[PDB]
Amino acid sequence: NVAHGLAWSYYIGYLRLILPELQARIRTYNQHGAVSQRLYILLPLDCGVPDNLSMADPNIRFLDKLPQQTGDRAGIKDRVYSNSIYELLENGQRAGTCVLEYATPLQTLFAMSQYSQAGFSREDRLEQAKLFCRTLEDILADAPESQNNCRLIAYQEPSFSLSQEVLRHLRQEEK
Amino acid sequence: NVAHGLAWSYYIGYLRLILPELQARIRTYNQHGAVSQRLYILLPLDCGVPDNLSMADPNIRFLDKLPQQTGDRAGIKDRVYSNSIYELLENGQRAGTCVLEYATPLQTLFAMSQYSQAGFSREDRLEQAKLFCRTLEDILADAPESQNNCRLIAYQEPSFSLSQEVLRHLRQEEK
Ligand SMILES: Nc1ncnc2c1ncn2[C@@H]1C[C@@H]2CO[P@@](=O)(S)O[C@H]3[C@@H](F)[C@H](n4cnc5c(N)ncnc54)O[C@@H]3CO[P@@](=O)(S)O[C@H]2[C@H]1F
Repeated sequence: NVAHGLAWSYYIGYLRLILPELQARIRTYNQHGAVSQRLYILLPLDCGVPDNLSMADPNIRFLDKLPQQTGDRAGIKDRVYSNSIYELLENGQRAGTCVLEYATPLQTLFAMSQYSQAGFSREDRLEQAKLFCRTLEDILADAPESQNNCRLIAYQEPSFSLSQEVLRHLRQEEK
Repeated sequence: NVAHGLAWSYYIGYLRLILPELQARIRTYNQHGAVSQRLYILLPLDCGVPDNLSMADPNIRFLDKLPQQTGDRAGIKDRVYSNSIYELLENGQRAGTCVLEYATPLQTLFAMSQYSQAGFSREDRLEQAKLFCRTLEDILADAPESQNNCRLIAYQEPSFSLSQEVLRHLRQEEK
């Protein structure tokens, strides 16, 4: 169960740090369209994570970054936590604006399957992704750092539109 | 074996990326004392990782940062990889200059032991650290990205001087 340790590292190293500061960082960008106050984490179950999000879906477009976050982590002075704001389109229209990013450890799982001494078979990527998502979902439930600031988007492709999948979660929070 | 997955994530997510660019980034700082061309990663086996390195040892002092590194990681535009340069002192003298940082996943292991649903007992921190160091050492041996650009410093405290432990590795590379 590699995913278990990566899920915790994902919370302890990243979400536990950025989420409490997240809501303050978003409304700082607005004052300086409208951006949603939740962090949207894409969780593809096939464990493939493009680097450029715009090449995952043409309807997902990059707009601008957030004001960064600084902190001293394990001796590194002012380690930089940055996030990107993406606009999702429908039929050439702007259907919403939010901070959107993949879950990096999914990409790392994909990499581990290729390396020989990782001892991780490529057939287990799908099951480890399911464990990663389920484990993380258990974290954010009891996570004091996370209260209505985060939504995990998990999907398994069978042609697929990722923009519509995100917009679905987006329009449900509008209710 | 949580450490196994974290060791691979440490290589795939961080060292595999920064090491090939590392030697070029150091000699760029010099042209712009002298800094060593190796990245020094502290690996305390008790899994305790201070955030401010200067409070680990008074003889370890912060000097300046390196020119940063940019890349698009899992949808985040220009994710920032930064590093800090530290000066190590002996009897009020500057005994060397190099980039020095703890291994972050050691800090995460320490955190996981505290959380209830992590299923990770605090008695296993020492054994998981040993696994993390040994696993990582196996990675960097066959790692094409790492050739004489990195040295792992592992130590187990019994009063302890961390500066002397680092300087030992530093003076051996001078040979
Ligand atoms: N700024 C950021 N932006 C976006 N996501 C982020 C994020 N910081 C964390 N996360 C997420 C949490 C997870 C574990 O974070 P953690 O700090 S406990 O363990 C890291 C660390 F030891 C080392 N490392 C990597 N980059 C860096 C770096 N710039 N400076 C220092 N050390 C680094 O490599 C390990 C694995 O990295 P990953 O990216 S594969 O997984 C990360 C990623 F999914």
